[PDB]
Order: sequence, then C-alpha cells, then structure tokens
Amino acid sequence: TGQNQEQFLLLAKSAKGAALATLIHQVLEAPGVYVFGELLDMPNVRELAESDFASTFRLLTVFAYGTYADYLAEARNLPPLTEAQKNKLRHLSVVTLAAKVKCIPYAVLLEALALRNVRQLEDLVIEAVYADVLRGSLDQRNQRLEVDYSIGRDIQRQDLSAIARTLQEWCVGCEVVLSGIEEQVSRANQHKEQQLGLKQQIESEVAN
Amino acid sequence: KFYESKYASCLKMLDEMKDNLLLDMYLAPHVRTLYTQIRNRALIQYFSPYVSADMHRMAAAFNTTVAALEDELTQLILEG
Amino acid sequence: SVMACGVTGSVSVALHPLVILNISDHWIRMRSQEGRPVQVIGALIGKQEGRNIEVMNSFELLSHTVEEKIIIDKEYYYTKEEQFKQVFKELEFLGWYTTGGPPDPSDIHVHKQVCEIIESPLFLKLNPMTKHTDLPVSVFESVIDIINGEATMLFAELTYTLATEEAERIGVDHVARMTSTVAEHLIAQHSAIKMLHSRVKLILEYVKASEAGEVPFNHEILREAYALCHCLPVLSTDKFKTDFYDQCNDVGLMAYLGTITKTCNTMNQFVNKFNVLYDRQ
Amino acid sequence: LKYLVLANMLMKSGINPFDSQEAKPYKNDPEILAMTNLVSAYQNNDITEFEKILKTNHSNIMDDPFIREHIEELLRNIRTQVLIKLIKPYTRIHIPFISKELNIDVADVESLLVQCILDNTIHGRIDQVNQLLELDHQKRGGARYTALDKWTNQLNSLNQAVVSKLA
Amino acid sequence: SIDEIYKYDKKQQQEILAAKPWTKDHHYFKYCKISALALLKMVMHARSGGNLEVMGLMLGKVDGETMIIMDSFALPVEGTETRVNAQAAAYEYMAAYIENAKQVGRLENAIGWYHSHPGYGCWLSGIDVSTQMLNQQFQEPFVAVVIDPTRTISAGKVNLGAFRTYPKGYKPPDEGPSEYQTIPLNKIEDFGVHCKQYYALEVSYFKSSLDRKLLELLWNKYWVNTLSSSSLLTNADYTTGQVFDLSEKLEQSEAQLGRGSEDKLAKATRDSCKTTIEAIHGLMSQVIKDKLFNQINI
Amino acid sequence: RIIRGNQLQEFAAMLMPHQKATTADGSSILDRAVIEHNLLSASKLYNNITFEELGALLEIPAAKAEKIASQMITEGRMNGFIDQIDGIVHFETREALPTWDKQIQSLCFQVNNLLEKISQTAPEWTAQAMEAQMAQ
Ligand SMILES: [Zn+2]
Repeated sequence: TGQNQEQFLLLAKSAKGAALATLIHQVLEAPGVYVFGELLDMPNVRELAESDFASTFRLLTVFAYGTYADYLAEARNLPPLTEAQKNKLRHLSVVTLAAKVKCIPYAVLLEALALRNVRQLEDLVIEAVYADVLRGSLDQRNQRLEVDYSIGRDIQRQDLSAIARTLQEWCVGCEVVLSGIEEQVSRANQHKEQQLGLKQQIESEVAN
Repeated sequence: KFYESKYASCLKMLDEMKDNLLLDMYLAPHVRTLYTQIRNRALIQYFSPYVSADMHRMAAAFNTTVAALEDELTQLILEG
Repeated sequence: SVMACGVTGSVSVALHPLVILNISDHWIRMRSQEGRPVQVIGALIGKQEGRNIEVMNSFELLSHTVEEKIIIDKEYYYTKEEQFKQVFKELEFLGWYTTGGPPDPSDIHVHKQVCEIIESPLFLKLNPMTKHTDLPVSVFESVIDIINGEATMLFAELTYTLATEEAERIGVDHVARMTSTVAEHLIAQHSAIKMLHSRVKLILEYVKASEAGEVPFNHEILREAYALCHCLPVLSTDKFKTDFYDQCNDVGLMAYLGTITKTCNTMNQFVNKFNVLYDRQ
Repeated sequence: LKYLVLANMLMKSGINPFDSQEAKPYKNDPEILAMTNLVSAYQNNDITEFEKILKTNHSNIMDDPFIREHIEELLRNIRTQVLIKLIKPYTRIHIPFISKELNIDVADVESLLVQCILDNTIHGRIDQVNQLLELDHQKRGGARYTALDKWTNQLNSLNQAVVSKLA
Repeated sequence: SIDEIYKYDKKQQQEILAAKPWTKDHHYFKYCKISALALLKMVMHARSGGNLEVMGLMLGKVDGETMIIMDSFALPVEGTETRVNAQAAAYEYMAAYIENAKQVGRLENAIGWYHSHPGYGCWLSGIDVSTQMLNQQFQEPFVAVVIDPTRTISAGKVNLGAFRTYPKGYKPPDEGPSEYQTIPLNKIEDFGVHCKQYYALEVSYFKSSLDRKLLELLWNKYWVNTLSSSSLLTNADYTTGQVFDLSEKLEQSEAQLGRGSEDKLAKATRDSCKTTIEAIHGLMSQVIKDKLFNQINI
Repeated sequence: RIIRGNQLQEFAAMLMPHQKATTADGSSILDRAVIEHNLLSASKLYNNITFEELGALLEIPAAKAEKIASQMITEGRMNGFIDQIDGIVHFETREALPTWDKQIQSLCFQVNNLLEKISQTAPEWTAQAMEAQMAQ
C-alpha cells in the first residue's frame, strides 16, 4: 500500500465517529490495503475504542495483528465480514505463517485458514501472489507451499525489540565471518613466509 | 526369429535342428558352445529393452521353468 | 517538471556496468576534446526476454542541431546497426542514452525520433556532474497521455538492477581495486561483507532509535525491517542441505585426490634420492 | 507409377513423386489419385489419414499383391514416427494409452517398443509388470564423476609404480 | 591528472610514427596500458564466445616504451586460432567501423589485435605468431593481446597477456623468467615450439576521474553480486575438462617412471594443485554465504 | 495471470459475431489461446500439478489439460515433463543453489532499499549514525 494510505488518511483526518466506523469497513474491503498501522494509530480511531463502535476497532486490531483463526474464535463479538474481507484476512494469515517458516505444508494452511479442499487454498495463494502480497511457488506432490517473499503487516511497538534481537544476531554473525577472514588471510601469509624462509635455509646448505 | 524377438519359435527350431546337426563331421564338436552362446545372447536381447520384466513370460518365451530361468539368470548376472 | 509521475510499466531493466563505463568514456573523451562538458548521445543494445530487458552494450550516435533542436542521424544508425549485427547477432536496439540532470523537452524531442526506429525504446540518463551520494543513472519509459485535449509524450522512471555476469564482476572489481592465493581472493568478499555489515548496523540503529524514542516513528520502514528479519535464514529446506553437502563432498573428494597426487610426487622425490644415497641403484 | 510411389514411400522417404518431371500432370488421374493421397499422408506421418485412404480406396490398393505385401511395413514405418512424436513430453507413459492413441493391439505396441528400443530409435525401457514405458530422461553432471574416475585409476597405477621403485 | 591520458595529440602521434624508435630496439615496447573500458569490453567479448575463440581490433596510441589501448571492437571473422591473419577477412569491416568511429569522435587508430584462449591460458600459438609477425612487418606499431575468459572466472583474477614477436632470425637476450601457466596436452607441443619467438609486455590498467567516481557509487549496490556469485557451477565443465587433461598428464608421468619431459610429475602436481586450489576457493565463497545467510535462525 | 471462464464469458459478449471464429469442432481460436495462456501462466505458479487439478483450475477436462500440456511441451512452447502414471505435469523448477543465490540477492536488495528509505525519510539520524561507523 502507498496511494491508499494518503487517500484514506485525508479522509481519516476529516471524519467523525460513525463515518470512521464505516470507513473501517471500507478500508478492509479494498484491494491493495494490507497494512493499517497509520490508520490504527490515529486519535480519531482511538476514540472509537471502548465506545459505541468497539468491535470495529477490535476487527481492525485482528486485521493489523491477528489471524483468521483469531477472528473465528471471536466471531460472535466481531462484526460480520464479506468473502473479500475473509479472503484478505486469510492472505494475511498466510503471511504470518510465511513469516514463521519458509516451507508451509497444506495441512497447516487448511487448518489455519479453515478450508475444505486443496484448490480453494491454491486459488487463495494465487490471489495472494496476484495482489503482490506473497511470492513463491506451490508443490503439489509433496503438498507444500514454497515461500520466496512475504510482506510486513504487524507493527508491534512493544515487541519491536525482537526485530533488533535478530538484526544484532545477524550483525554478530557478520562480525564473526569478517574476523574469520582476517585470521585465515593472516594464516595464509604466516604459512607462506615461513615456508619461503625454510626453503631459504635448505638453499643455504647447498653451498656446504 | 532371433532378430524379430520371437525366441520361443527360434529355440524350438534350434532344438529341432540340434540332433540332426549333431551328426555333422566338423559342426558337431562346437554344437555345445554355439547353442549356449546363442541362448545367452537371446536372453540379453530379451531383457535389453526392459527395466522390470516378468519371469513367467520370460520362462515361457525361453521354453524353460521359472526356477531354471532363475538359476540361468543368476549365472548370467554373475559373469555375463 | 513535465513528465508522467504515476503508474509503473515494464519495471524489469537489468543494466550491465559496461554500458555505464561506455557512457562515462564517451563523456570524458568529448569533454577532453572540447575543453568543456558536452552532452553526449548514443544507442543502447541488448536482449528482451518477455518483460525483462537486459541492457548489455552501447555505442555513440551521430547528431546535428537544427536551430536549437537536436536531430539524430538515422542513416548513421542504420549503418552502425548493419555493423553491430555481424558480431552481436543475438542483440537488438533497446533505446538510447544521454548525459545531464532530470529529463527535459529536448530529451522528449529526441526520444520521439528514436521512436521512429523502434516501438518502445528505453531512455537512460547519466549525470556526470552529480552532487549526491547515489549512482547518478536513471532509466525511463515513454507514455503517451492526453492533457487538456493535447496528446503528449511523457517519461515514467523505471527501477533497475545491475547485471550478474561473473567475468564482468571480476573485471569491475579488478578495475575498482587497481593495486598468497587465499589472502588476495577473499579480500573482495571481506569488503562486500563489511558493506553488508554497515547496512545491517545502520538499519539496526534506526530500529533502536525509533523504539527508544526521540527519532520519528514510522509504520512503513520498521514494517519493512520486520519483513527483512523474516527473510532470514535464506533456504533451510532439506533439498538445499543435500545439495550444499553434495557440493562440499565433491570439492572434498577432489581435494583428497589432489593431495594424493602431491603426496605421490613427494614420495617419488624421496625414493629417487634414497636410491642414490642409501642404495647403489 | 503406382509401384514408383510405393518405392518412393518404402525408400524412407522420397515424398515427391509428382513433383519430379513426367509424373507432374498425371497426379490428377482418378486411378492413381489414391497413391497421391497415400504419399501425402505418409509425408505428414498420419496413421488415421493413411488408414482412412486405405479404407476408402480399398480395391484400388489391396487387390494388387505387390502393394499389399509392403503396406504393413509402410504402416509400421508411420507408427514408429508418430510414437516418437508422442513419447517426447512424457517421462513415464502408459502402454494402454499408446495402444488407444496409435490404434494398435497392446501386445503389438510392446513388440514395436521392443524392436524400437533394440534398434536405438526410442530412448527408454519398458516396465512390463506395471505396463508402462519409462523413458530415458535422468541426465545430470555425470561428466565430472567420469573425469574423477579416470583420475582415481591413473593415481592408483601411478602410486603402485612409484612404490615399485624401492625394491 | 587522472584524465591527461585521454587527451589525443595527433601531431605528436604522427611525429612518433615518423621517428620509428622501435626499429632501433626489438625490446623497445615494454609496457601495455589498457583502459578499464577496453579491458571490460574485451573480457565481455571473450566470455560471449564461450568455449570458442573470438577476436577483435584494439584502438589506441603509443607513448615512449608504452603501448596504450583506449578501446576495442569485435571482428566478424571465422578461423581465429586456425587461420593465419584471420583478421584480414574483416578488412572492409575494419575500414568502415573506424570511419564511422571517427564520425562520433573516436580519434585513436589501430594499435593491435586481441583474441581469446578459453580455458588454455595466455600465450601465442604458431598461427598467432605468424599473424603477429605479419602485423609487425606491415602495421607497426602493433601488439597482440590474449585473454582467457574461463580462467578469469575460475581464478577470480583477470587472465590477460600482451605480447610482441621477434623478427625472423633474431635471438632474445639472456633474461627470461617466464611466469608459469598450465597448458593442456593438446596445446603444449605448439606452445613449446613457439614460446621463445615472442615476449610479454608489462600490463597495467587505467580509468578516468568519472570512472573512478561511478565505480565507487556502483559498488554501493554491486556488493550484493559478490555475495551471490555461485562460481562453482557457472563454468563447472572447465574444471572437469582440466581434470581429464590432468589424468592424461599423469598417465604420461607414469610412463616416464616406467622405464625411461623434464619431470612430468612435478608439472602435473602443480596443475592438480592449481585446479584444486580454485575449487576450494569456490567452496570458501559458498561456505561464507552459508555462514552469513543460513546460520541465523529466529 | 490465469483468465477465468467467467471473465472470458463477459469478453466474448463484447465481441462481434465475425470475431468469434471457430477452427474445427466448435472450439474457437480464443478458447484455445486462453487455455494455452493459462497453462503457461499456471507453469509460473506451480512446480508440479495433477491433471485433475489443472483441469479444474483451467475449467477444462483433465484429459484436455494433459493433451494440451503435452502438445505445448512437444512444440517447445512450455518447458516441463509429464508423468502419465501419477497423472502429474512437472514445470521447469530452476531450484537448488542458483535459487539460494537469487534469494540472497533479494535479501540484500531489500537491505539497500531499506537504507535508502531511512536516508530519504530521516537524513538527520542517518548522518548521526553514519559518523558512528567511522568512529569505530
Ligand atoms: Zn591464440
């Protein structure tokens, strides 16, 4: 998303209670809008929390942080969604699965998205790749989804540290590899010169 | 019949000749070698185009029993 | 700022660094000859595989100015084409290049002339007087739009990647470096890793600055950093493990046979000398 | 002219009898038109068309014994090439499928495949138990392992010859 | 001044061509300066030929004992390495190319010829020596450049040589170190026959101030390509071809020990060493990639 | 992208009668072109697929999916191979180590895009943290 961010933020700053409550149902039922981080952090939408339209804010929280199974567990409280919105939330659940692991079996996908047959799932993954949400390829025989690239959904202000926790884990990793080379290169010289020196001793005994 | 992969009728006619060719002056002292060389070659030519072959059809095509074919094939794998 | 500034098009341009050096050399040579910076113009050649365009080589084009407008010599181009087709038979005219800042009316006028030669030409612009820290190369496609009833041509910028040719990488690296078998072979990797480590550290520091506070919070950038974190480890599948250890055992076996050959030679030297000193042949 | 077209097809493959010299205006003749249809069908390798012309022009071809004697050989010559065009995209192909596609008995399909693999026209093998044709496809970097194999053999003989020097 | 070398002085070149100092000394030309553009273009052309030899012409100039190559271009010729003076078939094309180049401000004229030796090292064969001797007899000042694109890739270092022939009858002086290269058995005989009929120039490279700037800025993104090289499988068939040769060399070195050219086993040992060392370096890059991108986890 | 029957139904309704030309048994040039387009498009989504499923996704019988896939492979318009016993078409995977190198490229390109976006949105901290690299 990018154009829709500005286009709906313009309307978000110029909207009130009920108009915002219906705007939430309009942003979730719109193609391309898979991130709601700027929209959920608005004071105008913060007013809707713990108010007359609380379930809509909870629905936006599920769409920005939770999965389709989390929606199914709280479907009695949350407002009803159409097939397009249910699909979108399923796409985002596949993104969460893809964020966890690279190779996703069909069983875990069928259980997490609440699907009955394989083609439904395959068609949803196609709809994902076609909406530029996921990249990858499907394997029928081994019944597995090979994920090449998945987008970012969750913002997580409190759990942000975890990102750094992995980034540092990569940094340290680099810092090992780098030093490794520095040492190995040094060794590669340490041998060479030594050997040359040794040869120069052998060659000095030819005169005797 | 050897070239057309019809080894049943080929061995049938060959065994029909056997006793009559056994009476020939110069041909007889080789009649064991030739026949064994032919049969073996045939067995190879029969199994050449197969990855997985039924031994009953093979035994029927070579005018022999399945256990005798099993022994013959075991000898053919061991050296041939 | 008269150009497209809207929807993307093909968005698959792979540029070879040879082309960048061709254009740099063209500009340096004309500047050397005239003693002042000169706008240079030329042709881009390469391959098109569906929506993927690969820009592989380039050559200088002949032009004249009529009053104030730039006219491309088309006869020269068709002659040059007859000449490059003999040695680069699989390559095709893909577009044109020139030097300077952001696209202008003159570039559009010339682009239309190039459009008389090929249907959808690329336009590459190189800024040899850049003030900025990023590579001063941009690539554009042309779009034909209607603004207030006037059907006009505009440029839309395309993103591009650099080519992945191994010989070219080594050549470019060797040129950029311009100075034991191990010590000199892992230095380009050490510099590449150092560059990666810098990028990783800058992104990590941006994350901590955002989370600690003071520095402005951004949903979109930290979201991409989250998306980057989830891309690690790259390839953890069992097929890849089997293939990686296949590679490693192949090189391992080869190293074992090589060491055997060297030890066979050392044994030969020793026995040759032992049969002379300790033995009488 | 009929025996000329028969010889043009049996030669494997003349495919241009009425494009030569004297046979050019005679192709329109209603008696030898059957052979023009048959030589065009043999040229494009079509069994269905060949058998259709052989069924339509039954008495014009099958009454003569010299053409009837070699018509089976010719038919098999077409069937071989159509099978080769059919096996190309498959790695494992059913025998009953080929039997229904070429329109020929399953035993004659296996007999044709046996003869064809024996003459190296079809690259593959037959799985007689599961009744399928397992075609030859599995090719990887086998050039390296052969070079490493000869390197191993030569290093063996060399190290033996180096140790042979001392006593 | 980094860009001083790019200045073309026509009268100065005419003066040098009228003076002909190379006639006073057969070792006159000692250095070969190659532009980054010409290097890249010749290596790119050489790689584009694959396992087949290609050739082209080099445009440039002379400066004292130094031959300067500014640019190059491919010639549409057959029989590189089999035909003496194969370039001759492109005469017409060369005349037109240069004419058209002059129209766009390429002022430098023919300074030499380049060709590739895919997977068999940089040196001059018998055919190459005849070709270069012709060129030095009728087209002087002229230099021969040879590139091995395959070994460039496998060694991770540019494999290029610049050579000049000696006139018929003339003997080289005492000093000749000769930097060692593995030559395959199908080429070694011809190599040995003609190796003393020419000498190697000291090669160096140069780039402009703008090239310098652009290559630093290119590197700011081109580093990604160094950590995704995959060199072990790009030209695998080369190392397997070399091993084949190595095996036959070892067969000959075994025949030498049999009963009873100067120590074939030591040569073969240095060949096997070089091939293996290249292979292990490939694995080093692969393991480095595995350490950086795979061993991270959640 | 894979074109659905429904989407083609609407497009076919947009056409003139002359534009609905049919080659043989009632099947139109467009019908067949869309199947072939969809087969090639499906080859970009899957490493392998069954004829039953492929038929269902393309809204054609499984035998037709096999037959047309087989034709396209033989004609050189699609890269793949067919397993008739298991009833599966395998598409040109291009996996193993080259994919690993390409995924590394994607990751590092993501790194570069992220650094460029950090410098664009907040250059102050970018310079402030850039000096720290030189300080070490
Ligand atoms: Zn040569």
